[PDB]
Amino acid sequence: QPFQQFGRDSSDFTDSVKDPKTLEILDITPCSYGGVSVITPGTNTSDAV
Amino acid sequence: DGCGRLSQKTQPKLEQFNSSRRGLYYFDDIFRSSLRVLTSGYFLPFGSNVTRYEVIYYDNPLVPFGHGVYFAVTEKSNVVRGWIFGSTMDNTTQSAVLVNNGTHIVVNVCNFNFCADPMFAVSAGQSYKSWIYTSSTNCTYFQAFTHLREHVFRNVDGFLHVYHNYEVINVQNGLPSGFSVLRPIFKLPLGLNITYIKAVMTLFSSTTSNFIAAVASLHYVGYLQPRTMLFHFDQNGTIVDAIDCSQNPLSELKCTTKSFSLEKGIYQTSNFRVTPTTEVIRFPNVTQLCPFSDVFNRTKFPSVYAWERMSIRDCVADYAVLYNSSISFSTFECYGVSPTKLNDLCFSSVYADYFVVRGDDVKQIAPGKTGVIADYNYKLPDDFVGCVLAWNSRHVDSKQGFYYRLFRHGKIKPYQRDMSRELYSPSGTPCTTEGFNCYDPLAHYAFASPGIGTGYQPFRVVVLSFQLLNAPATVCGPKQSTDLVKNKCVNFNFNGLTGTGVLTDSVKKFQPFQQFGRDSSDFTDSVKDPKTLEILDITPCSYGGVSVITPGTNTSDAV
Amino acid sequence: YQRDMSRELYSPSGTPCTTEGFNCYDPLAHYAFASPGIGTGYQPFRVV
Amino acid sequence: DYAVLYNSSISFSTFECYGVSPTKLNDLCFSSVYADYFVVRGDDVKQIA
Amino acid sequence: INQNAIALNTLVKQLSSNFGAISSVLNDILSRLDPPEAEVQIDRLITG
Ligand SMILES: *[C@@H]1O[C@H](CO)[C@@H](O[C@@H]2O[C@H](CO)[C@@H](O[C@@H]3O[C@H](CO)[C@@H](O)[C@H](O)[C@@H]3O)[C@H](O)[C@H]2NC(C)=O)[C@H](O)[C@H]1NC(C)=O
Ligand SMILES: *[C@@H]1O[C@H](CO)[C@@H](O[C@@H]2O[C@H](CO)[C@@H](O[C@@H]3O[C@H](CO)[C@@H](O)[C@H](O)[C@@H]3O)[C@H](O)[C@H]2NC(C)=O)[C@H](O)[C@H]1NC(C)=O
Ligand SMILES: *[C@@H]1O[C@H](CO)[C@@H](O[C@@H]2O[C@H](CO)[C@@H](O[C@@H]3O[C@H](CO)[C@@H](O)[C@H](O)[C@@H]3O)[C@H](O)[C@H]2NC(C)=O)[C@H](O)[C@H]1NC(C)=O
Ligand SMILES: *[C@@H]1O[C@H](CO)[C@@H](O[C@@H]2O[C@H](CO)[C@@H](O[C@@H]3O[C@H](CO)[C@@H](O)[C@H](O)[C@@H]3O)[C@H](O)[C@H]2NC(C)=O)[C@H](O)[C@H]1NC(C)=O
Ligand SMILES: *[C@@H]1O[C@H](CO)[C@@H](O[C@@H]2O[C@H](CO)[C@@H](O[C@@H]3O[C@H](CO)[C@@H](O)[C@H](O)[C@@H]3O)[C@H](O)[C@H]2NC(C)=O)[C@H](O)[C@H]1NC(C)=O
Ligand SMILES: *[C@@H]1O[C@H](CO)[C@@H](O[C@@H]2O[C@H](CO)[C@@H](O[C@@H]3O[C@H](CO)[C@@H](O)[C@H](O)[C@@H]3O)[C@H](O)[C@H]2NC(C)=O)[C@H](O)[C@H]1NC(C)=O
Ligand SMILES: *[C@@H]1O[C@H](CO)[C@@H](O[C@@H]2O[C@H](CO)[C@@H](O)[C@H](O)[C@H]2NC(C)=O)[C@H](O)[C@H]1NC(C)=O
Ligand SMILES: *[C@@H]1O[C@H](CO)[C@@H](O[C@@H]2O[C@H](CO)[C@@H](O)[C@H](O)[C@H]2NC(C)=O)[C@H](O)[C@H]1NC(C)=O
Ligand SMILES: *[C@@H]1O[C@H](CO)[C@@H](O[C@@H]2O[C@H](CO)[C@@H](O)[C@H](O)[C@H]2NC(C)=O)[C@H](O)[C@H]1NC(C)=O
Ligand SMILES: *[C@@H]1O[C@H](CO)[C@@H](O[C@@H]2O[C@H](CO)[C@@H](O)[C@H](O)[C@H]2NC(C)=O)[C@H](O)[C@H]1NC(C)=O
Ligand SMILES: *[C@@H]1O[C@H](CO)[C@@H](O)[C@H](O)[C@H]1NC(C)=O
Ligand SMILES: *[C@@H]1O[C@H](CO)[C@@H](O)[C@H](O)[C@H]1NC(C)=O
Ligand SMILES: *[C@@H]1O[C@H](CO)[C@@H](O)[C@H](O)[C@H]1NC(C)=O
Ligand SMILES: *[C@@H]1O[C@H](CO)[C@@H](O)[C@H](O)[C@H]1NC(C)=O
Repeated sequence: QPFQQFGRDSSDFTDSVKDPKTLEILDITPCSYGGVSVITPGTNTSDAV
Repeated sequence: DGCGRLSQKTQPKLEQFNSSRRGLYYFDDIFRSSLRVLTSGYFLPFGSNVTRYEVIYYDNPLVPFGHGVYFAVTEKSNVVRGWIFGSTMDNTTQSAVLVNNGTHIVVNVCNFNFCADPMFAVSAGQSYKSWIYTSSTNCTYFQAFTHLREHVFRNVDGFLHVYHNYEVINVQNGLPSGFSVLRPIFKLPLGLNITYIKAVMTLFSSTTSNFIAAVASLHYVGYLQPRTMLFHFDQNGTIVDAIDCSQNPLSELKCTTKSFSLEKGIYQTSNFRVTPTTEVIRFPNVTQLCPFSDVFNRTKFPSVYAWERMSIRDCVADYAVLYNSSISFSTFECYGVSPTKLNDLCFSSVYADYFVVRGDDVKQIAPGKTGVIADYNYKLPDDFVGCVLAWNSRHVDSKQGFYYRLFRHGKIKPYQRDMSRELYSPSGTPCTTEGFNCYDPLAHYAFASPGIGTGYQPFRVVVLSFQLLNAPATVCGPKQSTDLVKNKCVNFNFNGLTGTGVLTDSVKKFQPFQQFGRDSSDFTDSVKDPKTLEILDITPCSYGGVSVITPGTNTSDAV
Repeated sequence: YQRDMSRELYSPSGTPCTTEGFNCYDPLAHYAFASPGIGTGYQPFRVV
Repeated sequence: DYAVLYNSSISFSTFECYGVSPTKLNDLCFSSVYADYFVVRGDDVKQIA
Repeated sequence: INQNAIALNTLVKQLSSNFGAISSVLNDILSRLDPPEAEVQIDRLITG
């Protein structure tokens, strides 16, 4: 709806915003989303992971 | 353009309808989407005591504004187009007029002289006179039954908020039920004192005179009350449903869970049913002002090294009397107690100290600071409670004879006097005469050189210290008692002790020099009335537990 | 944020007045600002 | 020893301390003391905070 | 039974502590301080 400048959320985390120059809505997503796991065989064993 | 006259005076008729579930508006600009929030404020309770007026039938009573007015009109033609806001409705005080004439809206704030019956005028189906007021004084602000319009007026912090809503209904008589939401339109800034609200409506005639109420319209008025409600927001953010958490036992249970549907079972509820409305203020009855003149107009103040203490008791403290005097304080700071609420307390032990210091040494009369005055002349405790006042006295204290202590081995304790004259030696060797290795401990303030700076001018400093809620009080603020109410949970104030609860009678026996009844949990339960000299009892308005059994939302609504 | 531009007479007891005199006083008072050689605290200031 | 400044004919119109309390200035040991001096207007004293 | 009673009694008597505020009682705090200053005092009591 009009008269809106920010996009809120249930957790009060911004996700959308209106560009004041192009008058169109954008989207915000954190640079890191997924989870990363690393498997190692031990320090003495080797260093490859 | 003048005003008409209405000699005929039909007695107004009053009827009582209800507001059903209407009178809701966006209370904030925060955009909420797909969630539920519980908010408290001033809203219209469901099923209220709405009042109806009709339009020889011409009813325009002076409606008190209160905390807000809910206005809804049902009409077939534009006959109601304005309102009057003011306090006394005369030219002595300013008033606001809001009418609809042209492009945007006609709103005016001015000193008006309203006639007996303000009204518009429409003749031959065209515009005519505007018989609302007859004079405009020095003023500033200027800016330019199928129909159902609802308006909510609120005035907070000098801002007049206006809400609008439109609906189409076909009802011959009676306020239609349903759910309505209002959206703000105006945020006009104007600082006024609104206490009464009036309405202006048009009248019709044939050519120029004999105005008659050919068209009748129905408008309703509602009073806003402090209520707690729960709101629901859709994805778009529009309000679709709400619950007033004071109507029925199911309401507070639904509000506590923060949901709109319930499951079969038994739940525990909170207190959302009783709110105190009556107040009980009690102060010991004495009437005598403090000797403000004896301390603020004393013709002689000593030096800082010879400050004197004065005791104050049996007063009715009133700082407002100092405004009438010709004293202008250049420094006024308070520690521990807020300056705003200084007139609603009861002091127990008031003492005053006065002396004379330099202009640049005023800052050193605060706790936890350093300086020659704070070290050898006058020091305050770290837990100081009171206020500090100071003013310039260049026209009374432009003389000689003032001194301060410059040399001293140790540092003085707080609230210590060191009136001494013996010689000082840096090495500690006793002296025999003034000269080498022997110097005068005191030094002069000058205060006699012409054209001295502001920092070297004499100043008069008065320090006030008092204790709160430890001993029976002797000095209290200017407040009047409102007798004693029994068997009701109310808001009492006994010598500056705000509380809430029922008070019926007490049989507890205690010892003298007691004003409050403590407990193992530091919760007040008994108190001594300073006027009747008898102990009372305090018990919270809510004591027991309440449980509500429900069969489910789909099943039924009986609980 | 309230404006109180008024000129009516004031009475401490609340009794309505008819003229300035006993038990009736002018609510407003003067700033002087005209006496020569006034102090810094009595000088006019502009606040925004 | 700040107490020697009392004997002089200097009257400070502004004395504020940050981090350390003025009361306990005589019971410490400073490690690196530096001093800066200049001249400003009377109304610009507050801007040195 | 004694453990439950002791736990309840300790929970009841824990209100006497004022934590880092100036007083355990809440009535006097609102009777001498402005809300902007009273909020800080109330917050620590709520947290405790
Ligand atoms: C400053 O804000 C203004 C609005 O207050 C914006 O005005 C817009 O200016 C852009 C400039 O690129 C116009 O777009 C152009 O339109 C036509 C399309 O046929 C063409 O000349 C270009 O290909 C371009 O797309 C846009 O029409 C205009 N909006 C209007 C007139 O309503 C503007 O974005 C801001 N100024 C800048 C970025 O310099
Ligand atoms: C916000 O409110 C609107 C009020 O209409 C909710 O209804 C949705 O409104 C949109 C826009 O008018 C409808 O789209 C239209 O639907 C039909 C079928 O395609 C056609 O008239 C148009 O081509 C257009 O697409 C939409 O169907 C309608 N949805 C429903 C369920 O009625 C809207 O859902 C609300 N938005 C949110 C995010 O809650
Ligand atoms: C102000 O506080 C004073 C004490 O400092 C209180 O004095 C008391 O005044 C009441 C007024 O009702 C007296 O009670 C009356 O006493 C006799 C009993 O035979 C009779 O005239 C009335 O029926 C009434 O009960 C009371 O004796 C008096 N106490 C004394 C003289 O020691 C007083 O309560 C306060 N003033 C008020 C409330 O106006
Ligand atoms: C503000 O301060 C002024 C100046 O001190 C006050 O005026 C003074 O008011 C008192 C009474 O409160 C007057 O005393 C009375 O005066 C006459 C003498 O014939 C008589 O009614 C009584 O015997 C009594 O002495 C006093 O004269 C008067 N001083 C003046 C006018 O110079 C004023 O009351 C204060 N309050 C305000 C304006 O609200
Ligand atoms: C209250 O009066 C007593 C008695 O005069 C003060 O105690 C005195 O304090 C001074 C300064 O600290 C002491 O002087 C010192 O003494 C020796 C050599 O005699 C040496 O430590 C230093 O060179 C210095 O001169 C003095 O002995 C001491 N006297 C006694 C009997 O203890 C006390 O300071 C006064 N209280 C306050 C708050 O000023
Ligand atoms: C407070 O300040 C005054 C003024 O500066 C100090 O007086 C000065 O004291 C010094 C020694 O601390 C004197 O210097 C000595 O004077 C004679 C000269 O014949 C001689 O004993 C030495 O060769 C040395 O130069 C200085 O003259 C004197 N200045 C004056 C009196 O104007 C004072 O010591 C300071 N402290 C106090 C009063 O505790
Ligand atoms: C508000 O008033 C209306 C109108 O009187 C009430 O609606 C009536 O409710 C009774 C309940 O017994 C029904 O029998 C009537 O048929 C209803 N009349 C109309 C015209 O709808 C409504 O219940 C009231 N709401 C309250 C008191 O909360
Ligand atoms: C209502 O009456 C006013 C006051 O008579 C009229 O004021 C005119 O407003 C129009 C725009 O609507 C201006 O062009 C004129 O200059 C105004 N007249 C004067 C004498 O200043 C107006 O016709 C009506 N509407 C509004 C919005 O004021
Ligand atoms: C009310 O408006 C009038 C008219 O502008 C103002 O009264 C004038 O005030 C000046 C002040 O220098 C006097 O010299 C004039 O004689 C006054 N004129 C009249 C007709 O009384 C007055 O100041 C305004 N009131 C306010 C702004 O509070
Ligand atoms: C204390 O009050 C007296 C009056 O009771 C004030 O004395 C007047 O002071 C002004 C200002 O210097 C003089 O013009 C007057 O001549 C004085 N006398 C009268 C009768 O007005 C005095 O200023 C007040 N304050 C003090 C002494 O600090
Ligand atoms: C890793 O290897 C060394 C090689 O001698 C061995 O002594 C050591 O205990 C090993 N470390 C761990 C943590 O097992
Ligand atoms: C309000 O309406 C009720 C019925 O809903 C009626 O009994 C009562 O007299 C009305 N007035 C007041 C002041 O409560
Ligand atoms: C204000 O109203 C009063 C009461 O009608 C009247 O006597 C007085 O002249 C009016 N003042 C002005 C300036 O119109
Ligand atoms: C309540 O009743 C409706 C009626 O169709 C049903 O569809 C719905 O599932 C029920 N809700 C719950 C929460 O059981």
